[PDB]
Amino acid sequence: QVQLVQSGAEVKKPGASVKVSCKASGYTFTSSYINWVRQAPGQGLEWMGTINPVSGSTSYAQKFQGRVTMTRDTSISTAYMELSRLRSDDTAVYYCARGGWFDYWGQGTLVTVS
Amino acid sequence: SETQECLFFNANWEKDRTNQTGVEPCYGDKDKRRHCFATWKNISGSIEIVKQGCWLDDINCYDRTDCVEKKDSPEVYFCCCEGNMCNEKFSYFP
Amino acid sequence: SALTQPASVSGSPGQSITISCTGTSSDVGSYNYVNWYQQHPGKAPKLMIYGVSKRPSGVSNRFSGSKSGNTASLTISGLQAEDEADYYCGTFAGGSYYGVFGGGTKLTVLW
Ligand SMILES: *[C@@H]1O[C@H](CO)[C@@H](O)[C@H](O)[C@H]1NC(C)=O
Ligand SMILES: *[C@@H]1O[C@H](CO)[C@@H](O)[C@H](O)[C@H]1NC(C)=O
Repeated sequence: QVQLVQSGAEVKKPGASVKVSCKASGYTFTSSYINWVRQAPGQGLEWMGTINPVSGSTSYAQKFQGRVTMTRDTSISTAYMELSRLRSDDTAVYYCARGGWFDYWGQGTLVTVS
Repeated sequence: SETQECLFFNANWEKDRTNQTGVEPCYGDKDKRRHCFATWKNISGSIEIVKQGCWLDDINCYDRTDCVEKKDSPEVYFCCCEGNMCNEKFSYFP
Repeated sequence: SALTQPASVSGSPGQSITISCTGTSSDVGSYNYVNWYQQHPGKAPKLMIYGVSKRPSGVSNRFSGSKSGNTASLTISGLQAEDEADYYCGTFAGGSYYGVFGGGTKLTVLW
């Protein structure tokens, strides 16, 4: 079936960067967008941005502009989301999701900023 | 217009471990809306195709029979459409 | 622009209940692109309804979606214990469309 398999949990210090990976399988990676969403402990879902894997084009939420970088490697069906200049309130579970409808979600990656 | 097939092209077929050119079946149904897409570079008039294929249910492609890039001066051009092989012909109208 | 949801709703087993998602005339009032996600504690969200009222394969038909003006609504019928989760509304994100999620609604099933 369709699967979005994410990289493991990360612990970072304020000021550092984190790069989260999302591997797609069970469908053609280049047939749709990849969306990134985050959720702080006990809080709501928050959209981060989208990547078009065939053009490599991106759109970021105003909140993350200048701090987030979304890339992909089509040869290994993987999308990456890098978040820079980390602060403690960046502690959240980071999800990748397939397409404009977010019809399939990755399991999430916990990034803790101590 | 129903999309059952698209032109397939992959300039990066060697690295991506795909075929270069062909026909790509979009496995749609009554509840699975499909589109075609084309992506390219435009070096002062000279078109270099990056990829062509099937594209999943996207509101940006709905009821578009022509494949048109409407974004002003992109680095990589993209368009999507509905209908068989609609991605063979593509244009730029910013 | 923000999507407003009630923080919480409670229902009895077997009843029907609605969860609303309010935007503005230029987003919810203009497009059929409002989606509903169910999230159990400690789990990833799951798509329940997309494009206001379309239901993916494998989603119970006890889940239905509608819109009227600037408000999209998720209706859950035959309310079951397993329905107790957080529900978020969201909009299509890709190309010309920028994503936004509602604040979420905690659904409680009263025993
Ligand atoms: C090339 O296409 C054929 C049929 O469309 C398929 O069976 C084959 O696996 C493809 N080759 C590669 C390398 O993907
Ligand atoms: C390519 O660029 C030229 C201008 O340099 C423009 O007139 C033309 O429409 C473009 N074609 C495509 C298909 O992008």
